[PDB]
Amino acid sequence: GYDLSNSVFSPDGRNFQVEYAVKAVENGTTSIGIKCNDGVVFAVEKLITSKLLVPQKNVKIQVVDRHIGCVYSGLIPDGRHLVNRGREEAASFKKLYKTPIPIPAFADRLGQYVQAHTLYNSVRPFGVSTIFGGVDKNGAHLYMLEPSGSYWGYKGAATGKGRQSAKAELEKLVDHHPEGLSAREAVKQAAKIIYLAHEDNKEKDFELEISWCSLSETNGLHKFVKGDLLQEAIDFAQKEIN
Amino acid sequence: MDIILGIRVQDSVILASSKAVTRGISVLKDSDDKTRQLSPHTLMSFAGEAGDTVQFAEYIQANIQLYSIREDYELSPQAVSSFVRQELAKSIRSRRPYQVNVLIGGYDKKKNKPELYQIDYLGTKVELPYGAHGYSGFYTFSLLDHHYRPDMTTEEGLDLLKLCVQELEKRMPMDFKGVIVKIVDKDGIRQVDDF
Amino acid sequence: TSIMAVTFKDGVILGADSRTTTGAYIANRVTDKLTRVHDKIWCCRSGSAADTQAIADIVQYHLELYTSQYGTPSTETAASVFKELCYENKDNLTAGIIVAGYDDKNKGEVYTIPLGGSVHKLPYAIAGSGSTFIYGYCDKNFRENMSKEETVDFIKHSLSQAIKWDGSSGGVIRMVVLTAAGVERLIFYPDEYEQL
Amino acid sequence: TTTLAFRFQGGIIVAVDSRATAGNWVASQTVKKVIEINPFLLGTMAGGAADCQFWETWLGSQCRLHELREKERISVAAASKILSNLVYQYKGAGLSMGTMICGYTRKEGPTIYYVDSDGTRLKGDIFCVGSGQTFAYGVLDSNYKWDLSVEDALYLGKRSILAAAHRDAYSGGSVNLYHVTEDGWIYHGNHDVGELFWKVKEEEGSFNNVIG
Amino acid sequence: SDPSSINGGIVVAMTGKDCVAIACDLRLGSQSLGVSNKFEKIFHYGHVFLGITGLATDVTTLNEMFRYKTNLYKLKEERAIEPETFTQLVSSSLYERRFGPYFVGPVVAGINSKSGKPFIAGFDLIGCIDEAKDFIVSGTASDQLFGMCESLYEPNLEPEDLFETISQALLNAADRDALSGWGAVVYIIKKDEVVKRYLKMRQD
Amino acid sequence: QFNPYGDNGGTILGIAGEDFAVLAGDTRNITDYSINSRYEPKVFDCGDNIVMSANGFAADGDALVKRFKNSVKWYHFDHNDKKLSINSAARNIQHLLYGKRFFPYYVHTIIAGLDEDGKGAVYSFDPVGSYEREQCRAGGAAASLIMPFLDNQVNFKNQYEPGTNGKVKKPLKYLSVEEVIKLVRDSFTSATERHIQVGDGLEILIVTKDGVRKEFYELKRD
Amino acid sequence: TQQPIVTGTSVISMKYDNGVIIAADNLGSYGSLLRFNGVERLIPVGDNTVVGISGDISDMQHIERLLKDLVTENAYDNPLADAEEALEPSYIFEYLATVMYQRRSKMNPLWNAIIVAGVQSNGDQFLRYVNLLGVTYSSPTLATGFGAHMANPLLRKVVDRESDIPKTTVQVAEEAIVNAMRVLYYRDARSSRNFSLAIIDKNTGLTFKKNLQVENMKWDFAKDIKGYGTQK
Amino acid sequence: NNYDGDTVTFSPTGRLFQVEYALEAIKQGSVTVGLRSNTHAVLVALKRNADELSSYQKKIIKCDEHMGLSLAGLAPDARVLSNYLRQQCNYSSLVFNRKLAVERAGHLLCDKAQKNTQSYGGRPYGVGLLIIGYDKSGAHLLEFQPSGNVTELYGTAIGARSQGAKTYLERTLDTFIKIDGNPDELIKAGVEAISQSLRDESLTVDNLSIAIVGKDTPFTIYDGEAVAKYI
Amino acid sequence: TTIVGVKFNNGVVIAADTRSTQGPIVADKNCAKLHRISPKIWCAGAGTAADTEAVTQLIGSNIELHSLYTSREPRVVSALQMLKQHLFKYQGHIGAYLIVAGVDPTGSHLFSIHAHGSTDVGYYLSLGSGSLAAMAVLESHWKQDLTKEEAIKLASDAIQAGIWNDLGSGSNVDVCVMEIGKDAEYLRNYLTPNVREEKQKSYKFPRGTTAVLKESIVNICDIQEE
Repeated sequence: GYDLSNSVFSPDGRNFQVEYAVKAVENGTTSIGIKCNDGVVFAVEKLITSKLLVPQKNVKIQVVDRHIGCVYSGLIPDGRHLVNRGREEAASFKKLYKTPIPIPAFADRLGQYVQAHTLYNSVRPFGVSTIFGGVDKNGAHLYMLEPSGSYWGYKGAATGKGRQSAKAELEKLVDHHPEGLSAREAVKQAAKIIYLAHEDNKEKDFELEISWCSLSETNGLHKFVKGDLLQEAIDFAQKEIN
Repeated sequence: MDIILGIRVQDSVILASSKAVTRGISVLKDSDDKTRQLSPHTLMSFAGEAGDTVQFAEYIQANIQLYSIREDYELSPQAVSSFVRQELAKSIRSRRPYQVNVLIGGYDKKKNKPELYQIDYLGTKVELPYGAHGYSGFYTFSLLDHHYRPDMTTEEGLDLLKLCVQELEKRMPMDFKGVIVKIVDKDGIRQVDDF
Repeated sequence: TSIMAVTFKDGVILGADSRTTTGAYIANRVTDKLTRVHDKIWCCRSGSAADTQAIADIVQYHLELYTSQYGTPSTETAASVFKELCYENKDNLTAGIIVAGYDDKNKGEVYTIPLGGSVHKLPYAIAGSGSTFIYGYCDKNFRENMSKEETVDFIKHSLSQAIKWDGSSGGVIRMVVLTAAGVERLIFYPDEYEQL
Repeated sequence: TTTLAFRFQGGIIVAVDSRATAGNWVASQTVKKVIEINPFLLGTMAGGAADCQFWETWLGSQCRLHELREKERISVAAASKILSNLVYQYKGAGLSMGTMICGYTRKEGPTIYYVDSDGTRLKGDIFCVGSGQTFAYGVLDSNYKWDLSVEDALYLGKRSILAAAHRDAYSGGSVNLYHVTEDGWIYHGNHDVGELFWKVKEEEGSFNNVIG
Repeated sequence: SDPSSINGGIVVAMTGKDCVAIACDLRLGSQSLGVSNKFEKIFHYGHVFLGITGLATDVTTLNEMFRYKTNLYKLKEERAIEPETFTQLVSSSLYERRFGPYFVGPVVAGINSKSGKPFIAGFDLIGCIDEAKDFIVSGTASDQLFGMCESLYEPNLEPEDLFETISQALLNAADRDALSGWGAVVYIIKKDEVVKRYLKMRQD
Repeated sequence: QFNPYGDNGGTILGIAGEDFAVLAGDTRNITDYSINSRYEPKVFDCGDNIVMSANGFAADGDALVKRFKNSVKWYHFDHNDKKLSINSAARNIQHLLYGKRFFPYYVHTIIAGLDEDGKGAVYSFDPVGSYEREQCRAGGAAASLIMPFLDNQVNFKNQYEPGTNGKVKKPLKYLSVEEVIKLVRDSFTSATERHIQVGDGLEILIVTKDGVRKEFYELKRD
Repeated sequence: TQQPIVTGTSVISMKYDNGVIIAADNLGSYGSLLRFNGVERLIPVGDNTVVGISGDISDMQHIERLLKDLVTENAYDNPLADAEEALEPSYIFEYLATVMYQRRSKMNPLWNAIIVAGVQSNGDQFLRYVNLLGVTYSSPTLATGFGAHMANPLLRKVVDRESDIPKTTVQVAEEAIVNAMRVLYYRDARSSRNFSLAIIDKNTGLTFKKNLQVENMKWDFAKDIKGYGTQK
Repeated sequence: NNYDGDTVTFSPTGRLFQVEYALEAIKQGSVTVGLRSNTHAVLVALKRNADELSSYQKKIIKCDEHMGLSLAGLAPDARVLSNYLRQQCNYSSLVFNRKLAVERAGHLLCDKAQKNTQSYGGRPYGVGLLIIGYDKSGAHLLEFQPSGNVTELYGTAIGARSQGAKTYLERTLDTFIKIDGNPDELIKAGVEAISQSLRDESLTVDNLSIAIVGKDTPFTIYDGEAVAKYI
Repeated sequence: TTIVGVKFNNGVVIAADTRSTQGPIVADKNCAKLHRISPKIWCAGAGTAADTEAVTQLIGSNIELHSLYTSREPRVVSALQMLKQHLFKYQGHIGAYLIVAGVDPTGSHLFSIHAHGSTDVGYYLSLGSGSLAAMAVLESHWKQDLTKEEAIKLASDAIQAGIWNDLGSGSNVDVCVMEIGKDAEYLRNYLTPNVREEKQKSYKFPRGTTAVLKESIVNICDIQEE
């Protein structure tokens, strides 16, 4: 009985609250982040859970500043608040120093703010894993941030319901290329590994959304993949699964 | 500033205040009093700044009577005097200046002696056998010193005070239309309609 | 009080004197106005003696904390700081700083911050109150692109014309050399250049 | 700008002029200075027009709300000593006022209190306030009876406003009269100063300063 | 005008051998008008004696300010306050306002009970210890005094030698002043018995 | 030193009918002797048959119009689409002014429209607050050339029956909109010569209960 | 409180058939001492709106920032939300406007005068003024600073009213803005030879012609008069 | 009160139970149906009387003259959010000279739900709003939950019998999208929608309350005998 | 008022006058201008006397707090940077001109700090109104590395130049010599000029030569059983 508050400790080193918050994120949807040499490719699965829905008119991938993508799973409103905070913190940096916030510096602001909510009984811990990275001038980076206020570097990261499958396919892809792959070429691979990660969850039907921050094709600003490129990526994955 | 004189008679304090009130360049009223009875046995008269006087005068009656009803006994004139001093003292330091010169006169029935006090606008308490503020003070301080005696009966204190009134009228360029007289004594606080 | 900075091919060399008056009375004639706020981002102070020392501690503080969490700040980064304290206290602080510093990639760079507080990158900057006199001497005889040896003689002579005309400038000339190689103070006593 | 009101045995004759200026030229000539606080309270706009008009309207907020709680409308002493504090705070913050609150209650008889920018609250029986208050004072006090008819009391009203109009630069325009009884004020017309002039010169023979 | 010069007030004080002495005039004016010919401006908190000068009101306010603090020390530490600790306290109180400052010039006079030694101090407006073990004076005929006292004073004065010196010094100074005089009250402070004597001198 | 107050000049004219009201003003905008804009209205319709001009110093004029057009949206919202009377608007503005008097506003405001008797309405205002209903009042720079003329021709002032030599007032004028339109323009064409802060463009908003009419008329650019 | 320290000269501008032209000269003066050269006071926001800021360079920096931040705010949410919920000239105007005003009210002014020049999504011209009082106004010809009645008279002589705008061609507009820089560079003591120039069109968007030089000056006839008219 | 407590609890199922509970607010509320085309939005609301001497309870609140909301659930809850949407729209009109778009206002709202789930002593609002409008980016219909999720739909419902309205709208979906500049047709198809969502309370010309928004028409609320042309 | 602070090789030596003035009158011919931040970091002050003594007390307390909290001897900078910060807060409505000097494990130091928040460093500095007169002798006689005995004769004779030429400076000459890794020696009254001559007679008066008006006794003894 150590769920009374989020400041309590347990004798097995546990902090029951916070661990239960991971149960919340496991009910999310597959979300990947591809750390490529030229940049980063994010993709999010957007479920069509009804045919009454207007496709490609809802985003779950929002940029914070202009060169940090942030893509989240777990509780969708809760992530919209954690994304909202990091636009304030990001803009403060730009005013105070006239440079856009570095990706490892941004990692610290967000991390620290999530950690804070387990040191006071006044607030509830956030139940999301957020995945963020981009291109800065000290290069491209990728981070996965836990609901615990923990993070590490990643060469590929994943979250969702099909996360067993994603993390697994991502080892194969880092074993194809030990020197890593192009973000140009990564548009077609995010498409592929969300599709195998939906065989567990193939009750529903979905729309693929893909985004990128690359130095080579989107000039370091985080833009959306669209047009013919988007629908070719979908077609790539489909031939692979058949 | 106008008329406001005290004389400490053997058993009483005789205070007197101006009738005339001039705000602007036209006398507007000429039967007004400038005095408010604090307690059954302490009267306070005031003059100083316009409009500061009326408000701040109501303020002291309120507070001293607040304390009177708490303890079902009345403060000594020494004790009320100190309260008025305290407040005005904070007020020359504070943002908005008050500017109220007061003669507090009372009969203390526990020391059995009439007490008269002069509190200037700065915040200086002084016990005196006669007193005055302002413009009037300059002609009378010397006039009262002349004729006084240590012990003088009540109706002698009236006669003297009417010499001081009479003098003032000649000499002051201002017009004050005679005083109102009040005696504060051991037998209560009354007025004399004789001027 | 004369302060300058001039960029060169392999870095930037900063130059100040050491005479600092209040009145007609020279307070100390061996005064040091070339200040460390980081380790490769050095500044030159001119203006109101209290207000430069004040501001400059406050930047020293922001920058060092920047190092400890984020990695070393840039010349760009430090220049912005000094603007952001002048601009928000432009109503009562009289301070014109020159922020000159060596970034790895971009070599030496100069930024100058007016009294009203604003970035200006320049190929060389002068400000003070005795450096108004040498605007013409620097401009004409400035060669864009110089060598290490060429640069020090150029700045030595620029400071000598400034000294000659300003009774608030004199004493020994202090120089800091910021290059990848490191940080080197040079000093010239008056007998050594009043001959030239 | 001149305001006055007087006690008599029939109530309070409150009289005003209807001319105000700005600069040196006449800004309005219809500018009524009778500000209805309540059906039982009249307030008289001299001093700063803005300050007077706004604050007397808000005075009527606190008259209406006092009457809800205690079920008996405000005493004239009590209404005035609401206004005095309000003014008094904006002392050393800069304000302008110069009103009389005129009221007739059944617990206090006729009462007038004069309120001023300074924060004096003075009682009295004749109050003339304004730029031309010296020209009013005179015609008013020289024909003063406590034993007075209500017909003469109006006619006295008029002639103190026409003295005030004749000599003050800034008074004139039109005349409004209100007689405050206990049962509240009744309105006795708007009478042009221009038009008034020649009827009084005709009757009384007065104004032998101005040519025929 | 100047805040100190609106009633006047002088305090003189000198040390002897096994005795100190402090002395004031009694005048309280409101500018040219003399308002009272009696008003003690020395007050005593235990066996320390506090002289207070400068501005009219601030004699009164500041006196009862020390009334309150002396009390806290006496109630707590269960002894009367020593000369030196009270000198420190006055210095601390005057500085408490430096923006909207006091306007007074205290003189601390006492003899320590822990070692049997004279101790005197002086103060300015903003307040600082002004050491002497010779003399200190304060007020607005402090200038006139500084000379008067110097001529007359002799190191190591006897108890009723010290009385004639300080009485004459004060008399002559105050009647060369407008805003002080009208009577003077001299304390002779010994180690066991302090004597209060009013002085017959020019009223006019 | 900073002093936050300027001037943008201009003039307005509110002439209350018996079945309309007319608010007209010049569209010239000046800052000293430089002409800032020819044609840029200072006269605004504020919706639901009330018109609004705050003329004087433009920078204030803007802000005070924008808070009035906010207080319309909020009435419809919290009072369930009740129409907002001329009479109630007049007071509501005075709070808007008074709230910042400690920092003064420097615009004269004339609002107009039709109220619930279907008579013309004009309320005019002083800068630091206060308002008075009048049948006619001018305001702004050139007002004092405009007003004694307007008081002569509308209200028939100092006019008297012939041959009795001033013993009967000349019988009062029944207003109708067409006499009124001619009149506005004749008065303005004069002000524009003799006063140098008026001219260019004239914008006459007419209020009737049938809707709001915008009739623009050019003047000389002299 | 705030007063001019380091200042620019004048921004000039005019309307033409398919858009607006706006230009400003490149000078940062520190009183008589021309302390800063090569300082650009035209700042593009969007890609059809040039915002040229006059008054102090000091204050300018801190408005240059707010335009960049506004573009960031707008760009948030959908990909349709930057395609066609982009910032407009009329939106940019109001944003600058509203800040300035409130800083004047708190008695610490942002001492600038701003011109916002653009073209609409609806396809219309917008050329508008705001300053350190909060005065707003629109006109077919506009300038700021000393060109408010130096250059401006010349431009207003080309296009007198808003209906002469479809009759004036982009190359006649072009001429007038060059000509009026030359008149500035003559008859005003703080002026620089360098000027930036922008053309905002609604058929090709923003083209930014940087670092034109004022050419074709007359100085031939100041050798035919001598003295103050007393010495030949 | 085990895992089922106040707004701070997890809960080994990743839930918080405060969210599901406030979603029974909606269920206990009266039915509402929204549907949009590319040129018009239409909300068709069922008011609910308390008794026959009681009136009917307003179900549609005007936010702007091109934006409107209609509630389902707790009326006191609605009034804290409705004040909020109108307040940031007038704010966007003042500052940016711009209408506050529907899609963006969903994002603003979203975070306003979140922080009373964040903080201990908070509760989620027990109202779900349907928010229509017409902007510069066209028609949008948002469905707002006590969860704080904003979703964009062609036609949706919330209430009791919400399933029955959505099944009618699944058939007839591609019919109403290709009807444009004929508002009348959309209004009638939504009358027809709420017919499958009757508790035998009937279609009635004072029970049903309509509000529309066009490209070519402001926001307008029809009530009383403005609804008779459909009914 | 001449207060000199002169460095030499093995430490720093600081000297002062003891005549403290208030306008044309000499208030006190004997106070000291030398304060003690800390036991081996002495400081002296000049300018408004109240604002020196209070600033030295105020910050004195806080560096001693700190010195316990690190359980280490105080350093010169520690005092110096706290000073700087404090005077700046009021924007130089406080008027202090202190020489702060002292030794510690990490060498000899000597700073001067002006009333706004300015700070300079030299090897010979002087504050005061007499400062000018000091400075003249200091710049000629000084040389790099002095011994202790030489440094105290330069110090003293620099204040004496001060005495003679500057009205407001006079009285005794104090010294406090601070030398690295040996205790700090206070040499009060090192060299004393300005001895007052004997009076030409004494002015002792016999009893009763001033009038008395009346007599009472004031009782300063505590309240006791009667």
